[PDB]
Amino acid sequence: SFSHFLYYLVLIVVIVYGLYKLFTGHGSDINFGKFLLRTSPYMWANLGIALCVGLSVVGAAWGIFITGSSMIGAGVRAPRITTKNLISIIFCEVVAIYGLIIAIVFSSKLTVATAENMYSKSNLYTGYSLFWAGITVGASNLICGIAVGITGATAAISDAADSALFVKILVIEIFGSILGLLGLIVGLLMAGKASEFQ
Amino acid sequence: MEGVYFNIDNGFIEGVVRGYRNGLLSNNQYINLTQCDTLEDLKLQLSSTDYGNFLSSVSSESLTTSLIQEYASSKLYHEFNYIRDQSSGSTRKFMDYITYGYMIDNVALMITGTIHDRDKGEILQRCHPLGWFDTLPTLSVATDLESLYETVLVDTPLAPYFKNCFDTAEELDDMNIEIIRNKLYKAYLEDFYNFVTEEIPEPAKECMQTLLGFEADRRSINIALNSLQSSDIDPDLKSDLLPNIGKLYPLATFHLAQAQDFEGVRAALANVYEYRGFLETGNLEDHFYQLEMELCRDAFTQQFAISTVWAWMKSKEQEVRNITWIAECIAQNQRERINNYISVY
Amino acid sequence: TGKAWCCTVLSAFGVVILSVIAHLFNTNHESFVGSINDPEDGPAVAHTVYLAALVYLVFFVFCGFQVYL
Amino acid sequence: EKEEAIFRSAEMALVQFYIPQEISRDSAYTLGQLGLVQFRDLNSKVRAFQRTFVNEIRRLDNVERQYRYFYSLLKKHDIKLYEGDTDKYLDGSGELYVPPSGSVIDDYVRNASYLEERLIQMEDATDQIEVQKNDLEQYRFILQSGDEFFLVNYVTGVIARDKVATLEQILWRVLRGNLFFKTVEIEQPVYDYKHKNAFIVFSHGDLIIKRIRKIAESLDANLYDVDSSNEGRSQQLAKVNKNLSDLYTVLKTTSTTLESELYAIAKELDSWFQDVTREKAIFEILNKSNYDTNRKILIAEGWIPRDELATLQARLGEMIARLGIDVPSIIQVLDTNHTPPTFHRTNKFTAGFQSICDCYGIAQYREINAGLPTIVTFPFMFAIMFGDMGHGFLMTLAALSLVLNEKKINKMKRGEIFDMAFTGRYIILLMGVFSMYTGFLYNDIFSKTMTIFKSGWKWPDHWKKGESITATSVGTYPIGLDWAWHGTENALLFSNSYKMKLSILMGFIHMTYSYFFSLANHLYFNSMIDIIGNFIPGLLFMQGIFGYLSVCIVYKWAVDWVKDGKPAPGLLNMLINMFLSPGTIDDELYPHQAKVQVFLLLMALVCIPWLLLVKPLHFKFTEDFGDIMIHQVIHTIEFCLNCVSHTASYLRLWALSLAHAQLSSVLWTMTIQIAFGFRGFVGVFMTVALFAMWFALTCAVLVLMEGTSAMLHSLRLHWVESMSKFFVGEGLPYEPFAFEYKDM
Repeated sequence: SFSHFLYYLVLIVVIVYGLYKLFTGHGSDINFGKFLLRTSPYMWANLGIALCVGLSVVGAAWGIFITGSSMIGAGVRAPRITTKNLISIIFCEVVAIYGLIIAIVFSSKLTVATAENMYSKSNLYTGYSLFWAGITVGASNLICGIAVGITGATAAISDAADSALFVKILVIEIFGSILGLLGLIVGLLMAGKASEFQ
Repeated sequence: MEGVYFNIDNGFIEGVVRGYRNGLLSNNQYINLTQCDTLEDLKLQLSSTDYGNFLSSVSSESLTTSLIQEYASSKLYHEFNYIRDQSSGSTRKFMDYITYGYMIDNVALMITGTIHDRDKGEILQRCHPLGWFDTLPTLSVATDLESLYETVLVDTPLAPYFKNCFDTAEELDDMNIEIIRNKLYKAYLEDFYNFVTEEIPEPAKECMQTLLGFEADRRSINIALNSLQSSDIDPDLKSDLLPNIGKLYPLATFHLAQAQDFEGVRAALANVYEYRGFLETGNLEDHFYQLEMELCRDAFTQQFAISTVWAWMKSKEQEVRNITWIAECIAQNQRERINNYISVY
Repeated sequence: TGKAWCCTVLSAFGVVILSVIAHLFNTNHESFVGSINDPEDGPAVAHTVYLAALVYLVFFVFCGFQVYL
Repeated sequence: EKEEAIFRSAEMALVQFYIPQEISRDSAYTLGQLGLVQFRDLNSKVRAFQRTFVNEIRRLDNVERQYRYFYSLLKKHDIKLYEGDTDKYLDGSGELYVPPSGSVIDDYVRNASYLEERLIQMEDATDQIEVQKNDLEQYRFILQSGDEFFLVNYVTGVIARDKVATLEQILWRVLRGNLFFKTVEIEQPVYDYKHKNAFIVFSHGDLIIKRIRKIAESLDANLYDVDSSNEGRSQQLAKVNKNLSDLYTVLKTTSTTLESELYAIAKELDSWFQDVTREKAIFEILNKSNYDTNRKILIAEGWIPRDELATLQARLGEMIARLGIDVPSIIQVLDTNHTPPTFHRTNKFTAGFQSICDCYGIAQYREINAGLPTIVTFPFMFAIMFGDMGHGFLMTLAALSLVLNEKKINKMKRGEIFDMAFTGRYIILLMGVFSMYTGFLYNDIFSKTMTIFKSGWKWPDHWKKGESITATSVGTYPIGLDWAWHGTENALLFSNSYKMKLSILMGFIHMTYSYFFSLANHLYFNSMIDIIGNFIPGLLFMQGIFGYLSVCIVYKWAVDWVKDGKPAPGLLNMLINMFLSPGTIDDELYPHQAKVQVFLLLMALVCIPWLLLVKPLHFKFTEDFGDIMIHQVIHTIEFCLNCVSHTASYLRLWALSLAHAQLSSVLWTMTIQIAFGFRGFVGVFMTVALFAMWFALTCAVLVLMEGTSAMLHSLRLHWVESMSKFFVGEGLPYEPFAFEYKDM
């Protein structure tokens, strides 16, 4: 298709452009180093603070219409379940609160730094750590928000057939929520050492 | 994967259908019907189940076995047009191809009325409601096919299916209709198979590619049997009535058209274990209906698929076929074959 | 009927909002002529707002007789 | 005395009635006249299809069926049901009604049966000839224009409009070569009610037209006959038009015999419509009693508010004196272990606020009604968001109109958008009043300010144009936001850092006040374990976090950090480091700060397991234990988060207040501040046109929409953030047995 035809073409320009600069003796000009040393360390940090709360909140709201849209379905013949199956809406939301906490922890570290001590060792580490801490915590919770919603619609059904099936399934949905807690940990160990900008 | 993009539009349909199935009658709920004395104790019994107060507008004398079958299917169609009116997009087409099969029944039921010169009002009550279209009763006009084709049936979505049907005589008769009716399921079950192959996502695809491999084997065999009642039919004619999707295709289809006795048929089915011993024993049609529940019983095991809607109907028509079968046994005081009813749930 | 209540209540408060506005440009109130973007001359504006405020008193009395009947 | 029953439900026990068979009917009417009792179905254990007095009620609903068909005949014909103006003369009030005798009611069931059969006959006669009316009345219409249609090989008829699109394209395929087809539209709809058109076809010979007359008449098409020569169709017209002249007068005759009778029945119908509806309802509640056969005792038990035992006792005694029976006793009360229902007494004021708390859940028997605090917290939170004296003034007047004229408005009919306004006329009054008290503190009126009191700020003595300046403080502004902030550059750095700290404190107060209602319930039902199990651990959790956050915010404001020379500490870093790096600080707030933080943190961690274990263990200590534990595990995982995600959710008080200004202060700047630069008669016009556009958007965008969006968030804060503290629910309503009028 068209949108799949571009992906074959972007690969081809990068390969022509990767050789023309090489067979002529200019390969060092494509230097990702200077792209990391000269770019402002504030850009890498203000993305990890917006994607953490950005990609996490997409996770929660994703798992809610997979969950709610089926609870409302079963509750046309068995409307008693709306208050017992509410739990699966809580485990979809809590990952958002995991993200909203990190963004406030990292916002404490955003300070003003001089023009001479900007591109120093302690300020490049900070930006690069606050970035891959926002991707990890925003991608883990993005997926935990989907594996809980899916698992939350099966229990919303089985509860409607016979109530004995509900509690036996939360052992799956509780092992689905661990994953959002493990990125919250690892995201901090990165930024446990990083010191605010000087 | 499976249930990630499903609930966007097709989620509220999944919960309602799976609510309607828990109202199905289990083996225990059939037994209570079996010992009922009359049709009035029957009404007292079914009110306990999901059928409810479905005869409050009825007297004690008016109870018959036909008034029951009519007021058990009327509850199925308000539960289907509901799911059909709440749908959108690909799920609409899937819930429109199912209607293309119930209208072809109404086609061969109006045309036979013209052979026999009957009143349409007496007929349309016998016509199936899901297979309705606006130009239906105009089929009572004439006898020829080209007459009924151009006048009526070109507008309907049955246009592409009569490509192998314009060899009819100037006089049309009953044995010719059954040859017309059976050439449409040959094409219908293919255009509905290339559709599922393309636009339906997984895992409904693997499920429905099986249920169509069954509905074609039920018809590919029963053509070979009914041809034995007749004197002779050419083998090249039979291959234009057999669908081309099933397990019997291509190998076993060769030897069903070319089987002139009941014994040569079992030699053709002996080379597939799915259809091995049905002819060897018992009522044939009860063996198919047993395997029909077992393929629908495995669809409900899935979740996040729109193959449940097909299974919901076919699992609930056998239900109604068991109410009436038992309804006649109780009313007529023959309590011999009252337990032949089929049930899995 | 309803077609007159609209221009009645609207014209009613319109007289009461515009009359107070005129009194403030005249007296050179800080919030209205204190900044530079605001107009410089006060009473050159209040003379324009009295006139416009009368126009609403016309429709208040005119459609005031119509609802009466 | 009289219990009020608005802070708690009304205390009430159930009472039996050993009713005689002689006066089984006559005593039961009196309760329906009184209307204070709810019965309990002991007969529900028995099946529903076979009950005692089914032979009676089954007869009556068929009799009540037929009266709706009498009303239906009134609908079709040009008749109105002459109705009563009021319901004060049917003994709906406290005054009594002697029940009708059996002869009065036996005539009704009789009057229902023989009467309709006369009406079923007369309508068949009308319909037998009214179908003859339309079939011929159409037959002349095609003849009237018979000249110009054509300018046997042709056919004519009448078809409904939808089917013509189906027919006109079918005949094209039958005859591709030639197709001569016209159409005419009938002006008036036929009653079958469906419109219909007329048509004509010209074909080639007779082989084809016999088929078209099948194709047309297969559809709903009434084919007619017309002569070819114009002299001839005038003759057909001459004869059929005469038959309708005699026929029409007959219709006027057979109709009036039905209508003068129908007019006669209609005046009588409305009176004894209701009188039978009672008579069947009385037996519906007598089924539920136990009817013993060997002994004539009817056992019916029902609930009655304890305040009106004496009215019931005194009132019953007067009936039995009318009878002369005077049974030894028909009343006795016991205590049992069932769930009694919930009834709060309501006047015109408290009802629109009680209709809100009911929609979420019926309150448990004898707990706190959350409808009293909802009178004030709800419209006051609307004021925090809505927050403007100019708009709030407008809401009051439309609520000051509906209220005063409420007696006119009660009688007349109403729409549906307009009923909700009248049902909540007292809700809208307060929202407009309290919106004027806030905007005086916010100091906003139509995006402008008020300059009453002195400004504690002050400017320099001299400056120049385009030169930046900064102010000097003198004193404090007493009541509100000092009017020197308006028009300023750094205004929003003050209001934003102000309105946040407002909503936090206003959320910490609303929740805890709602949380001590838990305590005032456990002290009623005498359940002390939950005080030590449920209440106190949550008190020590959040008060030790957000009570520490709310108290420090006030301390930071009453400290002049500039004079002392110390830097003002930040509160986000103060709340964070006390969890992550405890015992550490960056800027000090007060002595021994780190000494308290580590203890408050230690206090919270111990309140989680103490909320988790003590209540189940009390049961085991005195299968089920698995049920008591898991439900208590969920009470923790929810409540601890609900102490957090609720406190953030009060910051919608912040933004909708921040939005209402930047829509108002823009809508003033883009519309009216334009006109103040023009002059002349052209200037007089732009001021007059732009104003009505300002007044319109003001009265449509900022009062209605921002009203409704803000109207729902206040509802949200009660149902979810506040009421979730103490509300259990799972109650039984109080819907007693009494009568009224049916809209029908």
